[PDB]
Amino acid sequence: DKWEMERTDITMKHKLGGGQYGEVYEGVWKKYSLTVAVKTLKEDTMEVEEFLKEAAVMKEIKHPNLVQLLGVCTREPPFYIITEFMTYGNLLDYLRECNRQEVNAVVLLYMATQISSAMEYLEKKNFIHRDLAARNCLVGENHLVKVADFGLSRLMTGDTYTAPAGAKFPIKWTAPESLAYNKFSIKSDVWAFGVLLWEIATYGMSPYPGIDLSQVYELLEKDYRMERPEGCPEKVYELMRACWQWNPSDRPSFAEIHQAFETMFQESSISD
Ligand SMILES: Cn1c(=O)c(-c2c(Cl)cccc2Cl)cc2cnc(Nc3cccc(CO)c3)nc21
Repeated sequence: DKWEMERTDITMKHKLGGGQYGEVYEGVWKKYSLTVAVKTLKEDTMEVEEFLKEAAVMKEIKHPNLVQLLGVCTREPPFYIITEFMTYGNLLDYLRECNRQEVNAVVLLYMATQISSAMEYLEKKNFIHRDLAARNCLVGENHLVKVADFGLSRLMTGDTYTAPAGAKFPIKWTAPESLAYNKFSIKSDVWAFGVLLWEIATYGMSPYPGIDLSQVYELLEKDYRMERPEGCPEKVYELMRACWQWNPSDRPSFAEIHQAFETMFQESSISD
């Protein structure tokens, strides 16, 4: 296993995420004097075999906008998943604390384009992300954004899977078919992407402000959708609305979404 490395090849420096991502640390890959991120399996939380499968999936991921795997420690506990380290943390906190004069309109477009590229890649590689949201996107220097990939599941593109009963998902980012029947497909990620676009346009505001979680589904079925955020370009809002079509088959593919954003980003750049 060319990915396998000895636990002693890495040294832990600081704990990360405040615990919101589980047991994650900022470490050092000694040989290369390289700062890395290290995820360890939190006993009594996720099942070991599922943890190891995520590691297996990451070995197959190679895209500029998906967190890159660097190595794994799977022989014996503690199990480790080592990846590149993103300097600025998650996109949600980044947007909430940034200088909006720097992180302006073209930058928001740039970030959406990068995320859509990552999702287009997953769509082509038979993967879905179980929780696409700003909280799971990481930021690096120069507004580089990479989608975290620990939450990836193997699912043939176009197919649907049914989650266990009692499964708890982020209601405000969850597609209708998931809320009602626990059904998920790549189109469910498209719906989530629309909510993510809203998070970006509002610089990290919470979705459906003030709306009780228990009534989100009842509102969605009657065609209620979040309003266009102040400052949000019409074309981008139109894409959000397309992502939120009730019928999953009516939602655009990430290939189409990425093309749309790439075009807007180019035209916007040509207006330098
Ligand atoms: C929190 N987190 C992860 O869970 C993974 C990761 C791992 Cl270790 C294994 C598998 C999949 C992933 Cl996405 C990679 C990763 C890379 N960079 C960062 N940077 C980061 C996070 C929080 C705060 C700050 C700033 O102090 C900087 N945080 C990261």
